[PDB]
This record gives sequence, structure tokens and C-alpha cells, in this order.
Amino acid sequence: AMPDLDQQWRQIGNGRERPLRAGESWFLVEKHWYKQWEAYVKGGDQDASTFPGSINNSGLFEDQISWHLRERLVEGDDYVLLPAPAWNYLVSWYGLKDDQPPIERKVIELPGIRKVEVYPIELLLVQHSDMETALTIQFSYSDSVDLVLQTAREQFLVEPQEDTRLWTKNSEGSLDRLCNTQITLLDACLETGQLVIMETRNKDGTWPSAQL
Repeated sequence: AMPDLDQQWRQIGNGRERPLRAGESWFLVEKHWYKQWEAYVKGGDQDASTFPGSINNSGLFEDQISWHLRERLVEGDDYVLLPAPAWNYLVSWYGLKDDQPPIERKVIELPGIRKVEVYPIELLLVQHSDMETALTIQFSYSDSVDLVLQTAREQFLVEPQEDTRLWTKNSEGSLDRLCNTQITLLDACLETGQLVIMETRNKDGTWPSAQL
């Protein structure tokens, strides 16, 4: 059920010409594989040995255990971006190499710019009153601190009637309370992997971090 080489070229190429819309998923394709696919498709022969095989993004991964992206990857040199539908077509036709996961990234909106966020921020969220339980959660730099707060609340099974707030160590460094929840993680100047401690208000109205 695989289309003509002509159709593949046109359908995938036209895919690349898709305008960025907030919340839409795009996918990374390793440059080498894409060039081989391109060679195959432009060859004009469906039975040619230039058949690219399963989509192989091995060169894009740091390690094949957590499947993190290598740092400092550049669009056009290391990878090509395809929209979700174009990606789905490509996958249906050629499949994924071995146990490789798809590299899905979201289109985000920053003040003045819309872009596919290839490197989202990872935060280490911990409850102040349950420090054994640390969750690594992935956010967007465009996301608000308040969004981090609710996500933490639901990940830590926190009830809705309770007040929570965030503490964090910047690289200055100092431990501060994130009192302005209406700002982006970018305005908050957060590094990926940064520890963020969520605290729940006690019944008496006091905070566990302020018992003195």
C-alpha cells in the first residue's frame, strides 16, 4: 500500500511547507536517512537498491536508553522537520528502525516568535513534604509557572482545595520563592534539570517552609 515515488516526494515535500500553528506536532528526521529517501524517490525506480529502509534517527540520540536528543543539533544540517501528517505517512511506508521512538516536538509561541520547540525544558519536581518522590517532568519554555504548579499538583495527587507554591535555586545562586506565577519558564531563567520544590500549605495557614 505504498505510493508512487512521485507522490511520496510531492506529499512529503509539500508537508515541509506547512505553516507553524501553536500546539501542532512536528517530527525530526535524521538528515542522512532523509537524503537516502530523497535519493530513492528521485531515482524513479521503485525496485532500486537505493531503498532507504526504516526511518533511522540514531545519530540524533544522546543515548538509546532515555532517548534524549543530542545537544546543539541544527535544522538543515543534522535533521529535517516534517509535520505530524507527513511524518505519519513516512512511518506507515517505511517503519521505524529497531526500537527507536519518534522524536515529537510541539510548535510553541513566544513573544514575537512561533517555532518548533526542539529542546523543551526538563524540571525536577519534588514535594517539600515528600522528598523521596522526585518526578522529572518536561515543560515548554513558553509555559507559565502556574502551569508547572498545576501539573505538579495533579502528578502528586494533590487535592484542589489546597494551596501550593514553588521554591527554586537559580544559578546565581540563591533559593527563592516563585511568587509570580504568570511568567514563562524562560522569564524565570530556569535551566533544564533544575530542582523545583512544591510546598503545600498546612491547615492552620502556615507554610511548612516557614515554621519559625
